[PDB]
Amino acid sequence: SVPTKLEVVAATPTSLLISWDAGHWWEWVTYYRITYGETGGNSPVQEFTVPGYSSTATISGLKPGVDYTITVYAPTSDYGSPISINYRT
Amino acid sequence: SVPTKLEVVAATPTSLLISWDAGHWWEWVTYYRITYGETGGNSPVQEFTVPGYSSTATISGLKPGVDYTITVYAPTSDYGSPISINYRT
Amino acid sequence: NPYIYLGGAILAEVIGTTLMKFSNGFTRLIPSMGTIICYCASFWLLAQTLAYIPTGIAYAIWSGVGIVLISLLSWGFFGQRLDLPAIIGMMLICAGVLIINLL
Amino acid sequence: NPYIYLGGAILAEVIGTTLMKFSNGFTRLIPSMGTIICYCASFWLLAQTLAYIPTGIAYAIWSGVGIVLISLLSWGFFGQRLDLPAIIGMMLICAGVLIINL
Ligand SMILES: c1ccc([P+](c2ccccc2)(c2ccccc2)c2ccccc2)cc1
Repeated sequence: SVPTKLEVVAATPTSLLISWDAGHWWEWVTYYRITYGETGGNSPVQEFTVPGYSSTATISGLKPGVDYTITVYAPTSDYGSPISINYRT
Repeated sequence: SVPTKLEVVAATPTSLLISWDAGHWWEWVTYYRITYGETGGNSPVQEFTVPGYSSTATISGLKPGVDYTITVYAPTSDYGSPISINYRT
Repeated sequence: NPYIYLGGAILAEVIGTTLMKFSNGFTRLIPSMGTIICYCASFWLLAQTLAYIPTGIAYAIWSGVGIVLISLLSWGFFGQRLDLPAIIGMMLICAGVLIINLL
Repeated sequence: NPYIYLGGAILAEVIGTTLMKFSNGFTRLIPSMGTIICYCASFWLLAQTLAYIPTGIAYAIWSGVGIVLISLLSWGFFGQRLDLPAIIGMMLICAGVLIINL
């Protein structure tokens, strides 16, 4: 279910601006955690959390040209599967 | 009774690094506030706060050759009278 | 008058406690906020009412009206009655309280 | 298991309110930081022990073991034991806890 529609709004070569349909009224969660790492798995994944009232997040400091995998989770898996996406900067 | 021993460690013509004996582990207050202003009173004094676990502070943005009245206040007056000192940059 | 802020602080905790059962372990926004909001309002009314009312009359009234108004909500938003031997076990917990406070 | 974290939150609160009576207007940093840690720990210990034991059941045992562990702590270290013919009232709270227990 939540979240929905994880899209990259702005995309500087070193920063991705991601938003998501946070849900509604009752399905609003307290915090989202967002994971971004290299798409080849050569490294582990970086990770931050964001207050659950906000539905956007700024992922800064990447490497240009490289494709990335952006994941957005919920506090628990009881809200649904994580909506993971990709983007080449 | 607290805090105690307000003095100026380092003193540039425009800055006054001040410290104070916090006390002991079981007698730390949540915060202090530092009041520094011109010793005469041509304008209001300057004011800020410092977390209570720290015991030193640095006052910047002063005018050289001028003497100042630095006063440190506890969170409340229960902890005793505020300690005030004077220093000429 | 201070007995009216009492129930206002009792009922506020009564609500926030039931909103806490709804917050999924503080992982659902709005039920997590409401619990934080309620326990603030139930704290502030407690200060205005125990500012000068005895802290044994206020506790016992809270410990009883609260032991009822949240169990009737737990049963209103679910049920369970006496899952384990006795509901009276909570009625006599409420009794042993009212004698180390008032006696 | 559920009656383990219920009492663990009672201990956190009992120390939470006491460390608050020691500190002034939340002003003494060390005992005040204890209260916030004691409260925030107990706040999350109750939310978890609430999904297993009904709300009204835990609320009872909560208020029960509280004043138990409060007057037991009031007399053990501070003194008081006022209304000494109330240790029967401590045996009463125990019995009610027992006949709702496992
Ligand atoms: C952390 C701190 C305080 C409470 P409680 C409480 C009472 C009844 C049921 C659950 C929790 C409390 C207060 C005083 C003594 C014992 C317990 C609490 C918190 C806010 C307002 C009212 C009561 C809980 C967790």
